Amino acid sequence: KTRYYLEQCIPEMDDLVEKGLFTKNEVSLIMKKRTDFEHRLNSRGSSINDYIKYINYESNVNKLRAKRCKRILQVKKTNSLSDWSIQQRIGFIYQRGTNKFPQDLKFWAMYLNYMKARGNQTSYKKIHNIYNQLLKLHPTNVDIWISCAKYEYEVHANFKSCRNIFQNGLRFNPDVPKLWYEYVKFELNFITKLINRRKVMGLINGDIALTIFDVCMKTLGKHYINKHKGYYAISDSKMNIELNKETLNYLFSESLRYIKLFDEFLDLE
Amino acid sequence: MKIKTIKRSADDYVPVKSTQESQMPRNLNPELHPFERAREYTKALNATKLERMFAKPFVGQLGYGHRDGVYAIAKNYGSLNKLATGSADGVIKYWNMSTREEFVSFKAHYGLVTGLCVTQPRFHKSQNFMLSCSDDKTVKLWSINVDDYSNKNNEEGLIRTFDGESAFQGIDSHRENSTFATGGAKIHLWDVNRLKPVSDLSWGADNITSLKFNQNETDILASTGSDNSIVLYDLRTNSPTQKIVQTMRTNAICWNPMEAFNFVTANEDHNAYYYDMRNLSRSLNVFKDHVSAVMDVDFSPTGDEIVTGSYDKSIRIYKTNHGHSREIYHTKRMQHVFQVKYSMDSKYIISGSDDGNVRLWRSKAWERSNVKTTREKNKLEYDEKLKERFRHMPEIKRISRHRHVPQVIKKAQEIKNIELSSIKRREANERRTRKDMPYISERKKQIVGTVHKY
Amino acid sequence: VRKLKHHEQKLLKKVDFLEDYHKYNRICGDIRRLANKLSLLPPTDPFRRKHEQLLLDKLYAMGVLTTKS
Amino acid sequence: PIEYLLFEEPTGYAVFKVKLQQDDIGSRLKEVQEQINDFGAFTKLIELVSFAPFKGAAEALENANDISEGLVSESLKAILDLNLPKAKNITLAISDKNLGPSIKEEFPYVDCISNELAQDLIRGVRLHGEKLFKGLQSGDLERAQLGLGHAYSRAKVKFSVQ
Amino acid sequence: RAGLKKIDEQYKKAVSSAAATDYLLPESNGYLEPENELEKTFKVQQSEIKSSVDVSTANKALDLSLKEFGPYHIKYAKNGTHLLITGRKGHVASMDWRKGQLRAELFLNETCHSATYLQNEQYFAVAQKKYTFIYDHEGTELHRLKQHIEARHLDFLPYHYLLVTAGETGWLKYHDVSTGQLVSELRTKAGPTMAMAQNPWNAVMHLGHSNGTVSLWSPSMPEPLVKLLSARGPVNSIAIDRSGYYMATTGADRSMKIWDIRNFKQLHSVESLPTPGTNVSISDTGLLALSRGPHVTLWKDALKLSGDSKPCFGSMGGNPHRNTPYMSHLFAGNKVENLGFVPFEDLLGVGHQTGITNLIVPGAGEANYDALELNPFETKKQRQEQEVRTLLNKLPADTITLDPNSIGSVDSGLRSFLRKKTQNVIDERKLRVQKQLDKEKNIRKRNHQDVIEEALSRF
Amino acid sequence: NKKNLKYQSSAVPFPFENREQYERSLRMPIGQEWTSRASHQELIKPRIMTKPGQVIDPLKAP
RNA sequence: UCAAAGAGUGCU
Repeated sequence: KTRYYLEQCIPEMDDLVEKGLFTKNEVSLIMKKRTDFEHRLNSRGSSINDYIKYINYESNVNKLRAKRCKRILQVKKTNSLSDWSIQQRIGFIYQRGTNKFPQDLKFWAMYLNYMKARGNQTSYKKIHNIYNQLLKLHPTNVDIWISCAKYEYEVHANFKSCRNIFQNGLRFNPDVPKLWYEYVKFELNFITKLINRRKVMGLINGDIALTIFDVCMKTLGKHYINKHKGYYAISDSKMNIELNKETLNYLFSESLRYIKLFDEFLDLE
Repeated sequence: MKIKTIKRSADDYVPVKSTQESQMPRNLNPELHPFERAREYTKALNATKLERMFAKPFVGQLGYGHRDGVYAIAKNYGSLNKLATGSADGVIKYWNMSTREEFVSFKAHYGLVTGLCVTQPRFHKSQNFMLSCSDDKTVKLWSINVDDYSNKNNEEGLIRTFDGESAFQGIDSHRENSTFATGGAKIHLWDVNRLKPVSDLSWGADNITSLKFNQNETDILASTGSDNSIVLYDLRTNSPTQKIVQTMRTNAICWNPMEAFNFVTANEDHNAYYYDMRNLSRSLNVFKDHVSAVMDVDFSPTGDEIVTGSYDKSIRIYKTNHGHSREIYHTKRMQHVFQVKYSMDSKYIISGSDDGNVRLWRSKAWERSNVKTTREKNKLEYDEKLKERFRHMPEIKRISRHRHVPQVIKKAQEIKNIELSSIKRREANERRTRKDMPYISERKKQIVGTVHKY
Repeated sequence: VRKLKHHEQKLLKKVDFLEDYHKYNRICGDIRRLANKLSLLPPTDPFRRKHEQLLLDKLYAMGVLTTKS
Repeated sequence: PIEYLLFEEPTGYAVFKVKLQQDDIGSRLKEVQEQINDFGAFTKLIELVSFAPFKGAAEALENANDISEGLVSESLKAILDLNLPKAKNITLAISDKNLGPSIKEEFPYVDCISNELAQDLIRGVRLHGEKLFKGLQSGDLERAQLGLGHAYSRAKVKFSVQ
Repeated sequence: RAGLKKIDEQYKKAVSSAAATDYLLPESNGYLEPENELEKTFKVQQSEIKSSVDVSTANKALDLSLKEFGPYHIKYAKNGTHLLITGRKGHVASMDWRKGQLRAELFLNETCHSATYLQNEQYFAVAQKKYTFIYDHEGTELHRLKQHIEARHLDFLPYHYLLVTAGETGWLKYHDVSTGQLVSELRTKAGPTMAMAQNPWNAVMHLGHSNGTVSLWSPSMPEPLVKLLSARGPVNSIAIDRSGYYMATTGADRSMKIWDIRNFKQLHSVESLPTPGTNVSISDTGLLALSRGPHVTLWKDALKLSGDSKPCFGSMGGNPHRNTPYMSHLFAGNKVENLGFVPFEDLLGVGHQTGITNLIVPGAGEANYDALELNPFETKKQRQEQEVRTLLNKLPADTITLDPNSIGSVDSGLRSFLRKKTQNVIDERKLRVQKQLDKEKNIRKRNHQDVIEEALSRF
Repeated sequence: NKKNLKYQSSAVPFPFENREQYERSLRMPIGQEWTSRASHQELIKPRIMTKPGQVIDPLKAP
């Protein structure tokens, strides 16, 4: 269905010629590169780099159209299909590459970053959708889940949703101390802003993390026991003592980071 | 001086990759593509032949069938793979047609099974229910275990029996509510949670042979009488509404699922009549390609197509706006068709005959049930419209219209045509002299009278 | 051409256009026609009987007929 | 009426979405059956949406025992809830009828399917194996099966290095 | 009215879609316009143009000199990939000019007047004297046609898979390659066929004869659809533009005529020619090529109704209305046997006794080729489906019509003797009763539409 | 030049209500060799459709 | 090697 994709490019090509931004020969050259890429994308041996090589191409075309808009038309935005045609295409390139190659966490990353950058053009709901699928394909990668929890606590400052992410993550991957480490950091990120807000409130007029800390050891200890043990329980008593020791030493060292984490927080007791 | 010459970039036309698809240049200038009309005709004429060699309607039969002739078929309007079938032996069967086996087999009545309908009784997922009526003067509600869902894990067998003073000859269920109607010596409205008939409907003393509830305006009911009459009822008033007395008896009815006010009737004059509820003085359409009495008729859930079963050992399936059958299904082993019904996905036809076999037929003989590629669907989609464009071409008509019809039906038709010509010459001869003849519309000859004039 | 698929075979047939003994087949047939024409001529006129005998002798001189026939 | 499919692997749990529902009328005809064998046709039926690898060897055996007894593990309860919509009732295909009641208890909003139509899809998911994962890291199933085999087998016997 | 409007709107959407594809077309044709008005397109020499074009284009331009069996008639495959040249004394070689690989060579020492590919490069026919010979891809002869005798002209219809031959016998042989059977034999009754041509638009053959009348011929039809004489002298060659609208001819009396096939009207007549044209060719772009003795002169924008578009040799005081030759080229000490445009290529072929050479001409070839019809880049595997799918879509000979659009319109013992008497007396009774009906039918029309005699009218 | 009876429609095909309507469609080509890929999907598209394996539940109250 | 013809594999 190579022609189907090329045909959707015809209306904007006509708009470019109609507005005078690009001449017919110049517009013809653009289509030639688009046609060559589309065959590369739809063929066998297509790799994620082909999406990346294409995705950069219309990005450059987008810049030139913007410059020629000011250079010829002397208009910031000409009300026609050309303005949003490329950006709609860019998202339309990304979703195929992500669907074709859900493995490449790198390609997911540009897709979110490209889209977060154009916040006005792309609603936050769609960014939530992409994270939903991205989280949904890779539940075991902590780096993803703190990423979506992050986007909603700075751009949106929704602690309820951000709580639900770190909340839901510890269920899927309770073994990773890092996600425990960040959730406690988020929990004390939250309390200080309220207390600082309370201090500001007075001027113009916590234990919850410890429970997360307490429950952190119980899960991590259990998981550290499951490993270094394999399928089967360890018959020898001395090893069973030893396996306790590594869990202990593991469960001391994790606690020692949390002692360091509190130090940065001056307001809290 | 200024010169440019046509220049090919070898990389563009021949990809550097062995795996990359070669660029597929197209130019839509009509001069590049001569003989526009001839090529489409040849593709049309080629498509029509291919349709014939691929016309493969029979798929299989349901298990081992019934012991005595099959005389009642009911589809589960909520599940695809499920039928309720009955035979005059007194046995009723509930089928898993996807596996072409029986869920369960039950000896319901001492006498003949004269009606069968599947319901969802609302007693005041894992089990399905069906209602059977017979000439032994009882109606029995049954329960069958089904394997649609595994959310549980029994009580399979008779649940309730309704005794009647007279024999029952038809049964159907109201779609929304548990109430069901039985057609005996009197048309009776029944409730599941009441053993006696809740309401007595009857225009007069004449019996009722068949009945069918509405699907869209479900409060309306139609029934057929042995006095060559069709009776309409409405439950919101709990009274009959209309009758028209017909020349011949009507054996079965089906109401159009897409038009609430439209219905078709299977008639005894080798015809099936399409009716409009509000003005029944005439018919909407007439279907006249059978040579024996039409026993059953069913509307497709698409609402655009109708299938008729007749006593002449054939199943004809007609377009709603066209008065002649587009297809015939027949077999040596099929003895008499009494029930024709549609798979409610509209892709298959379930038929029952007195040989005891319940058969699956394809609505589209040439179509195939596999999932097709995006390319594949386009070409099949191409042939249909191209055939649609060139339907009346002389060669395409000959190949498309040609069917292998059994010797007995063709002989009946050619005899049938002779009398009609023999009749037609006769009034034409009379028309030369007798002054006052009203031309009788073909849509109005078969009505005898209507009680309520309009 | 490439081997046509099953449906292609049904749609189109006999499209495969565009030691040899054709010369000898022509001789064998050409003799057969000559013998037939001689038979058509009546049984009594002397001309063919000289001729058919000449054909028997002419063929025998070669070895195509191992014996008189 | 099938929308979601639960498949279960040695490397992990895999949930599928059913884009197209195969003709349930004509399930036994050859042409639809050949589609199950054919990868191109089957990819049009379903597409992978979840894969949650097990953390390691120990957790796999614990699930291998739970699934054998038709029980829902914590890892299993994780992947379903993240995926199945709360919703009338979402329909899920599972190879085991015994596992059905367990899923229903945990999630009242899901109705389980184990009919031959579900079995047909489960067979084809299994037929293509890692091909349907579109390259998602599933290890190697044939090796992983053999390890869980000694692990699942030996557990019931209570063999020991003693 | 609304239904008619919706049908028109659907058509207007189709042309709009066709306009959309016009942007998709990859490249454009060539041009050749001077910087300075003094510079003339006819003044420019080919030696200057060959320098201008690319080295690859220089390699594409192919010139081979060989005298062994001269002269050589050149024919270009419809796709333009494979070249067939047939020597007058009898050497024919099948080869692809781009590849540089000779495909098959025949050294037969019999006078061959013309040759051509039939359906693909693989199968081609060479016209030997007094018979027609078909030669396989390998070069082996697959068959000899006894029905086709002593013909100089070989035509083939890609869509109808039919070969046409013309001879002094006057008999037109119509042979279908797929069925391997001769469709029909017809005698023109116009005498020997000096000129032969095909019109792609309607696939209607064009022939020239001594009277000069041109008779249009169809396989289905017994007698000529139209007969028109452009020139007093015999027409030595007939050319038909790619669109099929325009038709150009060369009479033996030096007089040129440009015609239009649809309206059957004569566009332009030229008698100022020094000598009768050996050959005529029309480009896919519409440019006409005329070869006269050793001079070949080309006119741009010739196929137009306007008088200023009329071709004119040189110019009369640089008059704008006068249309100068787009290019004028002369081969000294040489003669042009035939002219052939290189399909899908910006070149013109010219055949001689010295050899075969290609002349590069900006704008001569089509700018963009539709690959579904023909691809120069078709691999071997695609081509074998191309013939298969084209076989599946073979056009029957009967479908040939003057206008393609018109098609599809809407317009015992005693018992047997005693039996014979009964079927008779039945038959007369039928024949009498219709008279009574006919007579009664006459009465209704009549009804619908001396004093003494009036006194006596009653009696 | 008499026109051949073989290639003549016996009657105006449905759904067209007049003779002149039928020639207009014959002028308009359906083939992809003369129509764009997108324009084919609209001309080619059949009136009636369906999805395999699903209930075509009859019309609800409008 | 090209050159023409088969029969399987991978994959859209």
